[PDB]
Amino acid sequence: DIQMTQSPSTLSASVGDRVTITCRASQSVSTSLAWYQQKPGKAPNLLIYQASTLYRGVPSRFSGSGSGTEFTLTIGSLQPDDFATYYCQHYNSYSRITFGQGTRLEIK
Amino acid sequence: DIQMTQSPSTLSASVGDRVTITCRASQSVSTSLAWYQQKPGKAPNLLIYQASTLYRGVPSRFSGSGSGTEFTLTIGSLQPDDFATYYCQHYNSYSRITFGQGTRLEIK
Amino acid sequence: DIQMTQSPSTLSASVGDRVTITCRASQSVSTSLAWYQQKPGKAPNLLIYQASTLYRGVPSRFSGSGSGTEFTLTIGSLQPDDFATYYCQHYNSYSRITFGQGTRLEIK
Amino acid sequence: DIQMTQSPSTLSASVGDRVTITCRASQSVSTSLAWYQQKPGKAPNLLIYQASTLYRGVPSRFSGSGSGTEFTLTIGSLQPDDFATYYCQHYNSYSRITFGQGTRLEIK
Amino acid sequence: DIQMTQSPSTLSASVGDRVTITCRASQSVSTSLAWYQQKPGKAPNLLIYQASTLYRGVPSRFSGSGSGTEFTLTIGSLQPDDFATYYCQHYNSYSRITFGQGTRLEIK
Amino acid sequence: DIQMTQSPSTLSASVGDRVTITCRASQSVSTSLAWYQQKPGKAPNLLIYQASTLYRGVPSRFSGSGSGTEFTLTIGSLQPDDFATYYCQHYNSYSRITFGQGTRLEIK
Amino acid sequence: DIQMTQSPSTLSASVGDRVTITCRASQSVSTSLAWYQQKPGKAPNLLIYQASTLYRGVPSRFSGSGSGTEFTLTIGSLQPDDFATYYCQHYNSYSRITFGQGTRLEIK
Amino acid sequence: DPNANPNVDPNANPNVDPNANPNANPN
Amino acid sequence: QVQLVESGGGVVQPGRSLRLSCAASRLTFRNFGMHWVRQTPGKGLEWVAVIWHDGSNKFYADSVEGRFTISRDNSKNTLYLQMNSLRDEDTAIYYCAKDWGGASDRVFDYWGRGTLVIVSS
Amino acid sequence: QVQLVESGGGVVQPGRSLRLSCAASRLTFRNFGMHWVRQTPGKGLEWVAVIWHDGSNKFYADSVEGRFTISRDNSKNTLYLQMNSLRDEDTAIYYCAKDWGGASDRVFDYWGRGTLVIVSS
Amino acid sequence: QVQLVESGGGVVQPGRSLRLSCAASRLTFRNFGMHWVRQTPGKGLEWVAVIWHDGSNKFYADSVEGRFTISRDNSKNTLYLQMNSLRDEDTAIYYCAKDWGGASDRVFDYWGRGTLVIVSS
Amino acid sequence: QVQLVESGGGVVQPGRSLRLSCAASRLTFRNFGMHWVRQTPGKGLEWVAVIWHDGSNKFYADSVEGRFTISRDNSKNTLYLQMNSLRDEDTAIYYCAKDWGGASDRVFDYWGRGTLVIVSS
Amino acid sequence: QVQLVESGGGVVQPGRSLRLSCAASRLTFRNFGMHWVRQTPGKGLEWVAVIWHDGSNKFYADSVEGRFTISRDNSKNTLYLQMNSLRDEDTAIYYCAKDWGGASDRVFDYWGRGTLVIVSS
Amino acid sequence: QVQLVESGGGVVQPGRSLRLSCAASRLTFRNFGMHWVRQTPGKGLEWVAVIWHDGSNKFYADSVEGRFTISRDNSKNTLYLQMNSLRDEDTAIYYCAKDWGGASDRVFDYWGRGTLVIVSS
Repeated sequence: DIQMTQSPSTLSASVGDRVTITCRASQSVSTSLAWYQQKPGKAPNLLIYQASTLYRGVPSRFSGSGSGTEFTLTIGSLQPDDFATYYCQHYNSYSRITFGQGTRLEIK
Repeated sequence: DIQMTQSPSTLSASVGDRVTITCRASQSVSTSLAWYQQKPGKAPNLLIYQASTLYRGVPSRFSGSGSGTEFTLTIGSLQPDDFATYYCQHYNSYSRITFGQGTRLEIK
Repeated sequence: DIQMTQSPSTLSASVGDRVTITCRASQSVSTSLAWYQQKPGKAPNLLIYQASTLYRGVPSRFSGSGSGTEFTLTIGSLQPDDFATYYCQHYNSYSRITFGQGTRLEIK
Repeated sequence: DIQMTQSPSTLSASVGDRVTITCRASQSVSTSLAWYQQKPGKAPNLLIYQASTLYRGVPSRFSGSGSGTEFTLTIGSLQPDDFATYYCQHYNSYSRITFGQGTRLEIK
Repeated sequence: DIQMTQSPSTLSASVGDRVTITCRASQSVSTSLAWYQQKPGKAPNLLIYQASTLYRGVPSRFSGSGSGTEFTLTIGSLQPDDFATYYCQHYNSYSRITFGQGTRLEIK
Repeated sequence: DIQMTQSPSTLSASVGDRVTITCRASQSVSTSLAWYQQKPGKAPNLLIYQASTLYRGVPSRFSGSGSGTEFTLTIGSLQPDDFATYYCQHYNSYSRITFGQGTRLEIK
Repeated sequence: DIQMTQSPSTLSASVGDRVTITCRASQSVSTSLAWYQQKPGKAPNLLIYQASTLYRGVPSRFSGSGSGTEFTLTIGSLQPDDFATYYCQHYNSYSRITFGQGTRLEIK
Repeated sequence: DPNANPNVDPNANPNVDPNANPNANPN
Repeated sequence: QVQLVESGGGVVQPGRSLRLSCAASRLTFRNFGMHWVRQTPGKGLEWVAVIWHDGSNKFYADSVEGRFTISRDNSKNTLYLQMNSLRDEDTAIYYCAKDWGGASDRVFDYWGRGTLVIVSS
Repeated sequence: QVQLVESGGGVVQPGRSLRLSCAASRLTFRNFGMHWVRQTPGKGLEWVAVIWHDGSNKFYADSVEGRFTISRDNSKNTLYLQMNSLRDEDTAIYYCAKDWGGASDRVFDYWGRGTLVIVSS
Repeated sequence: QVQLVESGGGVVQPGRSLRLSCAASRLTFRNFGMHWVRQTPGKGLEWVAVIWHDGSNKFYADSVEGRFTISRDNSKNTLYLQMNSLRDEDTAIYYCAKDWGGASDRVFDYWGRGTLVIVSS
Repeated sequence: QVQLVESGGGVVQPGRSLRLSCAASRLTFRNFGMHWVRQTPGKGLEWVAVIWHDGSNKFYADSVEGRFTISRDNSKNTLYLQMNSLRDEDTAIYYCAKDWGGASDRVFDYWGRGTLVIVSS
Repeated sequence: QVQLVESGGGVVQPGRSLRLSCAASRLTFRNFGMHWVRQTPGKGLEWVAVIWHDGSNKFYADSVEGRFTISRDNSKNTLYLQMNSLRDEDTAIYYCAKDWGGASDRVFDYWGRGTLVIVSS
Repeated sequence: QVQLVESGGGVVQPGRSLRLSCAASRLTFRNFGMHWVRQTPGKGLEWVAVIWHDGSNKFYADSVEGRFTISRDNSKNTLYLQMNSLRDEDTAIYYCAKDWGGASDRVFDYWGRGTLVIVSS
């Protein structure tokens, strides 16, 4: 099992700004990452897979980047409905699937 | 024996309508069926034999069709005299003659 | 031939109880099974045919079920007169007639 | 065709021991195999069918076992009358009936 | 799913020249590809399968080669009837079938 | 389908020598092959099936061997009558039956 | 093989104290180190892997540090149940798994 | 290397190949 | 009400012959095929044979194939089963039968009383 | 010489249902698996669904998972694809297909003419 | 007790015809399919042919396809196998057989005595 | 001795239909599936069609899919292959064949004589 | 549209067993591998187990190794995970999942609503 | 909760072979590579060997090359290691082990109880 650390734990931001979310792996996991956005009371939804590819039906304002141990989830234009909890997940070969702690986005 | 089951148990309709009565066989009986009409106070009379052939002297508004286990007696235009009890009777070879329960035709 | 195995060999119960007797076939017999009740000193009498149908004149407290190789005869409420030996007999096509061992119902 | 190979070709044995005769199929024959015992000058007699069932009238000291391609006939306690040539015969579906080469039993 | 990217999007040529159409995948598909020609107004037709084999009834001026992620469909001598849109399609194991964007050939 | 290529195309040999005909399948066909001998003007005759088993009535000088994609037909001692054209055939499951190009044996 | 030396062989301490047990490798093993505690009569159990990471279910009071050839286990507050034999075991790539001698921690 | 991972890579593809031969077996 | 009475039992040495009758009463005998059912002393039930309405076809259980001959005589309203080459396995109580007459169900409804046949010495 | 004719198109509101057919002619339909291929107005091709020869297994693209259900009628020599919960992304010409029949090549040889389905208001 | 006696043996030159009989006794011959089994001088056993109860279908081993014809006469209680274009490998003892009568067990129980056929010159 | 005699050949123009027959003799034709094998003038062999024993299933080579129809008449002991929309590639001598009868071996043993079919103008 | 419905929750003491179900709707369940994902009240996400399409292989996180059994019943269109020897750490919401289907992507798309399991006194 | 019970120990003479078993319970045995760790009476710990998940590759410590063999039977949920050319310096308590399953971490988590082997005379 592998420890995924994503920073910051909590980042407050307003509507329309540029917010980037990082996720750090304990070793190189190549590019077999994923990102999940969980709204309170609901199951998390898939956003990015392979750390750069946009999942079907997801708004284009979301973008993924990074490789190895450094990764970044970039939001092109934060929207009222975008505020939620973000989890970074990895599925590297010969390792078990683990998640991050989960960053929260707060208005203002 | 072979159980003769016909549906519906009771079907109400008004003069001038078209009604279809279906009889279900417990097992295949080829095309050796018959339909009888019992007006209360009278013994039933013959209408259809061989499941498709109109008897002699029966009004042509009566129609029968089907083979195997699904058979239908169809009345093209329901008439004031055509309210009575209808039975389906089979005479398949090597099986004994059985009758159904009998559908009631009730005015309006 | 097709061997018929019925279980249990002996099953004791008292008046008012509900018991189930099974019959297991070596190979599929579809629904071609029959259940016989033999009281001591007398020839067995027919109870069920077609593995589910009630024979004429038999009290409705008997019920049969099953298909393939697993079949069940159920007495809804045991009566003092229903204590006897029960046999399951198959008549599968192209296979010869065989009987089961014979389940015994013993009082108390 | 499915060519049967029964091994080994000849086992010498004395009265009272236990002998096992095998029959190997080139391809799966499920459980459809039969064992024949041919005493010299006579037509072979049936011993086992379905590779595990004992034919009627055969002494119980003969027993068969196995499925797939490895089938064994076992005589628990050999008797002086049980000295003969043994053939294994398959009757698998969609394949023609073939026989083994014939294992012999030799006294001492 | 593997996205299929083929280049160039539009390549213009005249009658008699030799042109090459490349198809690039995000991850290796071994040699499991195909090529399709769609003249405007009708359904596409099969040209190449297994990325190198010429389908039945196709003129031999068409040639396919490459393995892994880089593939090429080369027309040996352009003809007036080979002006159409070309789609490259993969059918790699454990991945769903996806087509390319579509390369068009324009006269002169 | 599976394309079959057999080499050499022509194999000249004399009486009493030993010849080897190879038949290479484009993809694995397990052990489902067949070897045919065609004398000029005659319908081809079966020699080997399952790539190693001798067909009934064929002289024992023919021998088949190999598995997977590489198969050989070897004539132990070529006889004056055995000068003809040879074809190899596959009948692998889920694939359509195809024949070879045809190896010719030429005297001297 | 890589010889693995740990010091001290025996170190006595009391409840509530803070103790280090060190282990030295004959050659660099990066951070591929593991640690085991063996209570008498029981198999050794995992405490630290990767020379710094805490295994699941291990109390936080144990801590490991070091890289290369010099490594150390630090127990913040020695507890009465922490009294056993401790081993240092490495799994460096291209080398076979070796163990230390085993520090014994003795009461008072 | 004796220390190579002796496991089965729990992230192997767990689904059915959708491109398996869907035809009938003509033989 | 239809009753079936059997007769012709007794004691026979192995290898001798024996004839069994199933004279019926008040049954439309000619329209119905008839079975013979054998109950061994071990309370097992075995089916023996069946003859069609006109006697056109017969079927025997393999345990009595070639040794048992069953014949039906419609005129005298009776059924016959003749036993040849008996042995220790044929000592049992023999019941007549009457197929229910359905299209495809081989079940017995009006059983006979039973006649006992003993093979011993 | 093997032609595929589809029908059942038209225009439907989002959220409604729609049935599509691929009645085939002169093809040995039962021995072949079939595919549905979608061509968007952007001239791109997407694979939709596949059904095996006997209907044992079906496979759908992720964009049509759970919304589309295909079935095959071997006796009637036709193929159905039922549409549920449509939306604006499904407005495209729908082609039939016939898998080439190779051992491991999922490639379509005999395409249909093409049926248009429009989703709008 | 069911005995099968075969006849018609002797010596014949290759290419000549020969007829074989399996006149049965005390068996209900009409209800049972029958088999011919050939035992070579090398003590091997080869199955030859089977005919159904009424002669509806026949099956032959590949070694006797088109040269051997088996026919059954239920009225006279006998079985016939007529051989044409004989050769040296058909010299063997020919055994009549009787299929056991099970649902799916094609196993011979009541064999005949045996008839020897010699093909030589 | 198993002889397969074909007929119905000749010369036709492209686009015309043509019927071939494979009247068999001395073979149990009903119990065997049969094949048609095509031998091109380039001396290469190509498989064409296979028909099951009772006509339940048919399989064709892709080069003759939808243009060739193979039907079997068990009563007349003959095999039919009717071609439609012929073209230049179909000039070859057509062989009948008989599947060996093995469990999993689709290998032809008793080939026919051969019928020459020419397509030209 | 594909909805995953979990059930079988409640409150249990440490050391007893508990059964969970993931009855699926409109998903082609047989063709897809499924996962169980646990979300602790501390808002952390922790993976539990995965079963392949037919159940050939199962992989567990070390936290539930030997405590949890994941079983799939394709016929009834549902997923089962049976819990044994629970403790305080297993107090969390349990989510069903469906693997996306990529060649090398282990990501979940169609999550279930979640079923709550509490281990306390 | 996943326990490894070793068996097959005792006292042996030098040079004689011996079989040991490591039958496991409730562990997903097929997915986990297993190890043998040897503990001498001098409290020294020596790793013996490792077998991969399916037995594809086996590695041994230098002290037991060519003398000890280790086999893994996933079907019966058990492990085997057989010793040959046994001698005094293998007098120890033998411990089974289960590799954790990490990407590059070769550590043991679930040890067995241990089975004692004595080499003496």
